[PDB]
Amino acid sequence: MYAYNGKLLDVDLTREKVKEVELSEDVLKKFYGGRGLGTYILWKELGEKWEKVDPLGEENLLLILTGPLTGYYPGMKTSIVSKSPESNGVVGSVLSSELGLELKAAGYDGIIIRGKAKSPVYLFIHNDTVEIRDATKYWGMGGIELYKTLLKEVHEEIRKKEKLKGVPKEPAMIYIGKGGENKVRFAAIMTKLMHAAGYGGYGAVMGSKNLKAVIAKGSGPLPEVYDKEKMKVLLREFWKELFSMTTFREWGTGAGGYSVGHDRSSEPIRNWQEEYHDNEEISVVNFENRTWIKKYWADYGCPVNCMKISYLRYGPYKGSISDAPDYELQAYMGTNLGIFEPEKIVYLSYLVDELGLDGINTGNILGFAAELYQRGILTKEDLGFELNWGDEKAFAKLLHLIVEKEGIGKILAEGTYRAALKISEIKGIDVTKYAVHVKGIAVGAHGIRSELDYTKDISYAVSVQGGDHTSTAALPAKGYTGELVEAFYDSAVICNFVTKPGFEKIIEFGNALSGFNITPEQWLNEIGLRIIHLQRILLLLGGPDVYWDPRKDDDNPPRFYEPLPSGPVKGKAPNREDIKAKVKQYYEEIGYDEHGIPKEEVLEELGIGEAKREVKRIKKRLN
Amino acid sequence: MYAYNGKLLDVDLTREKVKEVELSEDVLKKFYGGRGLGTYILWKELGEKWEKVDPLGEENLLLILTGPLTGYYPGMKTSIVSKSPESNGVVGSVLSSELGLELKAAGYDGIIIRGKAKSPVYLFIHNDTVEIRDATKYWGMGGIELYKTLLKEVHEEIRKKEKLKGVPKEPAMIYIGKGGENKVRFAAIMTKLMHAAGYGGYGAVMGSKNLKAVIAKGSGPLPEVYDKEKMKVLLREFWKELFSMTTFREWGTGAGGYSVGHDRSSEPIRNWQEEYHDNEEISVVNFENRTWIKKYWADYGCPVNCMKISYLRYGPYKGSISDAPDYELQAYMGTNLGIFEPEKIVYLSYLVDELGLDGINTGNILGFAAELYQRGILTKEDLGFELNWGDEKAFAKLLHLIVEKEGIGKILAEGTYRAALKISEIKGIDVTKYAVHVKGIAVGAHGIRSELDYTKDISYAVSVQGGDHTSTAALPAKGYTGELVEAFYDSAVICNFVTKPGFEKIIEFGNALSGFNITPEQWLNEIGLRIIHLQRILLLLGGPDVYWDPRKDDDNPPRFYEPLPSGPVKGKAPNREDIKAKVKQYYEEIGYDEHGIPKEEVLEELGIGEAKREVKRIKKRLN
Amino acid sequence: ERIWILITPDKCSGCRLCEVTCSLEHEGIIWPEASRIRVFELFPGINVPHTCVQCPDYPCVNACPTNALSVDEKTGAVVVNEEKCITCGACVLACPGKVPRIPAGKGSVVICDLCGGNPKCVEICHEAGHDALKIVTGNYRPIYRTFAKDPQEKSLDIARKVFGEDF
Amino acid sequence: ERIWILITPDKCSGCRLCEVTCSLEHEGIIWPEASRIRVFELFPGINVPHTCVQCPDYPCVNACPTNALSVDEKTGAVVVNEEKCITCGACVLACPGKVPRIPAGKGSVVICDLCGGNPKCVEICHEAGHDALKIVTGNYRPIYRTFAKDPQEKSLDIARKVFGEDF
Ligand code: SF4
Ligand code: SF4
Ligand code: SF4
Ligand code: SF4
Ligand code: SF4
Ligand code: SF4
Ligand code: SF4
Ligand code: SF4
Ligand code: SF4
Ligand code: SF4
Ligand SMILES: [Cl-]
Ligand SMILES: [Cl-]
Ligand SMILES: [Cl-]
Ligand SMILES: [Mg+2]
Ligand SMILES: [Mg+2]
Ligand SMILES: [Mg+2]
Ligand SMILES: [Mg+2]
Repeated sequence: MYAYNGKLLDVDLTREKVKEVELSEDVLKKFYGGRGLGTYILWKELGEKWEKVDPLGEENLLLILTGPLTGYYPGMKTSIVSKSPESNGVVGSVLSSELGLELKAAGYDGIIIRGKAKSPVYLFIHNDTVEIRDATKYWGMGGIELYKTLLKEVHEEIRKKEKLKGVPKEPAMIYIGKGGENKVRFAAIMTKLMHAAGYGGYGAVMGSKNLKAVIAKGSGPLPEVYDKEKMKVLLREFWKELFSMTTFREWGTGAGGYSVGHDRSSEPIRNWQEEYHDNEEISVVNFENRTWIKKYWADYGCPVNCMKISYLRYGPYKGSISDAPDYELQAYMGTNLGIFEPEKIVYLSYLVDELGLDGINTGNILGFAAELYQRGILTKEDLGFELNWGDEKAFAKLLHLIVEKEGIGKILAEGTYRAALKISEIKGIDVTKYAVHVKGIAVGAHGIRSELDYTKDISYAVSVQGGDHTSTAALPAKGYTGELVEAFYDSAVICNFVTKPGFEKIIEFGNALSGFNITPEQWLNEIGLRIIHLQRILLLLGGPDVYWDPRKDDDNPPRFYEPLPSGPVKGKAPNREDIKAKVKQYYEEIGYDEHGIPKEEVLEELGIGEAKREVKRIKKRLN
Repeated sequence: MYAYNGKLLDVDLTREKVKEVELSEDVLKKFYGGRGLGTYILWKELGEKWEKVDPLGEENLLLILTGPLTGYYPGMKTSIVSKSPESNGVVGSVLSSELGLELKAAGYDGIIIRGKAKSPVYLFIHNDTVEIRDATKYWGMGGIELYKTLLKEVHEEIRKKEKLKGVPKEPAMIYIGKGGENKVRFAAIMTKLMHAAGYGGYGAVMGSKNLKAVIAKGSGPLPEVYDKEKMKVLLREFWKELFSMTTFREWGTGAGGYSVGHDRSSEPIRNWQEEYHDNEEISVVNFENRTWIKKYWADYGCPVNCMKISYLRYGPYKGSISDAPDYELQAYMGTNLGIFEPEKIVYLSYLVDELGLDGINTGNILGFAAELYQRGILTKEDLGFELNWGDEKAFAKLLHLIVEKEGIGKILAEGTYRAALKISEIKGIDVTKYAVHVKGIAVGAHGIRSELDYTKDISYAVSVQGGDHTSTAALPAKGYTGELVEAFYDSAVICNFVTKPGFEKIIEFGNALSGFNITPEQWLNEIGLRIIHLQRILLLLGGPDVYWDPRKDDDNPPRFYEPLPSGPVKGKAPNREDIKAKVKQYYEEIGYDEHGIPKEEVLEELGIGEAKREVKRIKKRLN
Repeated sequence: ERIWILITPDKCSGCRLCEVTCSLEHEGIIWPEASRIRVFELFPGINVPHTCVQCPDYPCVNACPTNALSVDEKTGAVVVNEEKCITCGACVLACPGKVPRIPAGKGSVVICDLCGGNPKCVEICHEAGHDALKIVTGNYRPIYRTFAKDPQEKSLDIARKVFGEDF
Repeated sequence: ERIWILITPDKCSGCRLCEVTCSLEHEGIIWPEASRIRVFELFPGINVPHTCVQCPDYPCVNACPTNALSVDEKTGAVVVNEEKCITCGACVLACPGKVPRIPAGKGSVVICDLCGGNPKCVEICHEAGHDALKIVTGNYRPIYRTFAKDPQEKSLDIARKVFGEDF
């Protein structure tokens, strides 16, 4: 076919079996790729028994996916989809791994990973060769050591075998760190040290399968495209637009650490107790002069080059390496912990990167624990040491406890939501009032109180990905900001930061590749809508340990109703009754009933009528 | 005055006095600046007693000079001129210090330094303030420590005084290392770690005066210029031409270490025993990938940016810092010692830079000693260790001995010529056959045997700067290569590497600055010719310790008549009879008599008839 | 649309062609300390270009006792009336980045006027291939003001980043 | 007048727009391993662009058993007759830099042809502002041939320069 290979690899780690399965055009026209295609596979294979599927158990599926634009549109993303250990729903996550490009050049569109290997393995893909290999020598390695041993060795192996064909480029690799290996529920899947499939806890899924890494190398061409000449014209157009984003290319998200708090008053400060600050130490000017050793770094085919590399040659944390760091790490491993100085932030970012932990849900649990310590709820003896705001050494000790599941770390390793429940039961104190999450997923570092940021009122409250700030809901529900459009980029699969040409142009580009004729109206009223509805259904089925009830859980954490204590919009916070009104409107606009459950009529019109069986089981639990 | 201030500082270190002295338009029209102006001052003050002037005694003058183009023409050079401890003549040396620019912006064109301070001092110039200051705390420091201490401290002092006027840029600094402090006869004067007034031994002159450093800061405008609109037009024209020298801007002289030996068979290898090699380790590609931390570095107003900074973060020589290194260091501290590895070359270049030793005359004496060790003439017991080709640790040990004047180091600290005489007397063996110098100055790293390089037959043999490859003679003696034109650049003062516009255009630029109407013919027949004639006279008057006789010393070292042993022009070398013919022809064209002594009639025509008194003393010594 | 000069110190070669161009443009003579962009090299090879960032609250303008400073409505640049300047230094002290400079014998402060909208420093830096200076077009962003800081602080940060504990 | 591509690996961002441009120009499809310039990133952030240096003795041309390779007379680039190529690997082995590459299912080696004298990789790298690639226009210099080196060698040299003993 055009733009896809039409094949997935199916890998059974229990039985140590590999096979190719077909990817039909009808499935592709109905779900597109990436997030949408993965949501369909999960519902079809598991939806009938979803509430019994343990995401850390061997019956979960780990899906590594692409879409038709992957490899042709500027920039580079691979999609990762599974049942989430955080929300018990589905998260369409992405990371800037060339794995997706290498898969397509080797003849595949993606990987279905099932079961669980007896011992640590890695998955090796080299054109037609697919092998499950022993990984016990690499279990316990962080990213730096893994690139220097496993990845280099596999490259050497391939170089020697292909000697008479020349020297192949490096293979692409995704992997977990010790956080994923020990099934910390907010562990991430990593690539290239500093890139993450961040939301959803998929590092724990991958570690629960004893899978250390996936390594892929392809040397064939990408699939044929339907309209080559149109594709080239559009590419030239897109490059030229993307080159002109001067400050984003120079700074990436690195100006966020100062800007979001100071300018928008929407940055978490000490577990969201404030959202404004005035502290210039965290300005990008100091990250650049004190830490950046590479100012322009890019993924495959990317004219934006938003990435940077920070590296410490001095001080107690010399050897630490990270990116700008990304704004979310500057906030959640920085200002959220009362830490503003670049050296300390690069240190803590390095640690979560090396350990394979999502910086957002990690920083959230660290700030939660520090507020509990502030309030006397967690004592020095509970922790083993004092946890003061601003003390990066104490936060690093806490990270160690979490990864080793030692002491209080065994409770905190479950994530903010589950840990708040447990500490509430243990202490006889409601600490869920300090837990800043929606649907079990920590809220990203963009608050709603000031209404000077892009997030407001229902952004997190009704999203099928909870606190995921990279996939928020909007009013109107269709319409080019909001869940439906993000579902497209997470399915396409392309990088958000490369979408300046706009939703309609990018859809046009995709038709030029695939031969389809999808319209923006068709994406918003059918294809994206069915993706969102299936994710809504799987999230509401939930289980086995945590279930959601939309009448209380389609809402903001209670801290988001407390007036802002400081800054230029001191006193501001939304009103819960307005939020309740907007939620009911969102239901109407998106096709849910008055209780937030997808309407059976809408499912049947979306071509997913079978899901009434799941909608039927959601309602008995709820009544 | 246009283009000059018309003033020199006169600094008496013995009496600790400072005054300003007038620089007249008549003197400036006759000698121009830098090398020519310093040659005139030296002859005027010392010519009558020249052969009694010890270059390391109180009576020598150390002159720091500029010319009219300094500060306006692209690039930046300061001139340094004195009686040379190597040749007992004069060397017009230069280094890319902004000292010249800061002097002119403070109201002076240069400095006459006389006498000797009782204990170590430095000279401090800030606009109208001129002070001789104690330097006891800095005596013994290399350049890195000197920038971090003295220069930083002087900048902070200036900053606090000038607080209500804003923050001044940094002052400029020239300085000596331990080699100059200990009066090693080939010690250099340094600036910015890796720039040098290389030939002539002026580091020992400076150290002999107890002068550690000269630091200058000016904040006024440069002198007025005669034709500012023409100057700006020419400036744009010069920039555009100079920007286009693609490989020289990317690599500087760093491709020389490979190219001169491999392509031109004219690079010293093991004390000139060979001049050809095939060894790719020394290619610029390896210096860049293994050592360059700054690829584009430049002096004031320079569109060429030929400089680079090499730095070792690994291996036993971690911490070593140098430049590309300059080709002459790649040759004389590398291939001349049998060393081809970038890491080793950066190490040894760093050592001579930190010690304030000219890398050319240092590499020459080290390779001399290593050849004497090869031939059994210097034993292990004489040295204290073995001195094998390629052993950078042994050469570093020998450098230590030389700077401390300990053991054999006391002999070698006197330079290749004087050392060869001493060792010949001690051993009863003629080792002067292994000493590759002319008039007491090591031959720069460009041989004459292959005739593939720009140096040929009489290039060094008749030059008033001996082995100095940056001021070689040509046939025709006028004409645009050769001594007369180099005398202009060393007097203008401007950098050789920015002279792409050519002699005539640069003369014309100097007229637009100064309001003079000098023509190329006037330079070649009068102004440059009188500078060369005075340099010849001072060189022929000579020492107190060493005298030259043109009937034997206007000649190449005997090794340059040995056939080349290897390479594409194996077997080639010039014939001493042809050299003798060309020398006699050079005398004719430049205005020397049949014995190589300037003709008394030419001196009268040149307006320096008073120098007949010096020509007369040269003749009784020689007769 | 307004402009702002974004500086990348690690791409600065120290060629100081920006200083030559700026001072020739505004003074008609070469005059390093009167250039409105000045490059600091306190340790060899660590080159830090330094200029005005057009603080939206213009501390310099508001500190001046003689109203010698104003703001150009088109460009947002500071504009100096040299004849009203009494070289008192209040603007020097008010500036978070210590940008205003009073060079010897000028009798007035100098401050970048953005060359009236077309910076000549940026052009020569781009023509030379360094691109240590680049123009950003669009509305002012508050983070721009945090770049006004003392060049000695920037210099020391970079030296430690490059050379580590050996500095 | 002849051209040569001078490479500065430390300015390479890894955008690989040169690979997209080159493969689209010569294969009409995006095909990273058929690009005649290929960027190696064996450790994150250490990016090494790699292509032909036009060795004056053309080891590849002279090793080919079927004479599929020749030298263009105007440029001095290698020219591949894909029909005569039997994908034997002799040119791959002869090349000091291991530049020739046989991608999966092409049926021929690929080698830079200098885009007939106007390299499109240089153009896009310059347009993007990286300038890791630049054209030199004079006569060939022998040192150019020393740049034909194994990309793993260059990669490790640079990693050790940047990260020191901690690599
Ligand atoms: S924009 Fe940044 S993240 Fe997205 S592909 Fe380009 S470099 Fe990677
Ligand atoms: S060419 Fe090189 S040495 Fe001469 S002034 Fe410019 S940078 Fe300095
Ligand atoms: S022109 Fe650019 S590179 Fe040269 S000094 Fe000015 S800012 Fe630095
Ligand atoms: S940077 Fe200094 S000079 Fe420029 S606006 Fe701000 S206060 Fe005024
Ligand atoms: S120095 Fe001049 S500009 Fe600055 S405040 Fe004083 S008078 Fe006004
Ligand atoms: S913009 Fe104009 S005034 Fe401001 S520094 Fe650059 S050249 Fe000088
Ligand atoms: S385009 Fe330039 S910067 Fe981007 S990968 Fe190719 S060589 Fe490197
Ligand atoms: S680099 Fe390799 S491929 Fe190019 S000319 Fe030399 S041998 Fe042929
Ligand atoms: S691979 Fe093709 S080009 Fe290379 S030598 Fe064999 S046949 Fe000739
Ligand atoms: S010059 Fe043309 S063929 Fe050679 S690599 Fe660049 S783009 Fe490809
Ligand atoms: Cl001053
Ligand atoms: Cl250092
Ligand atoms: Cl490392
Ligand atoms: Mg990151
Ligand atoms: Mg996302
Ligand atoms: Mg040097
Ligand atoms: Mg010289």
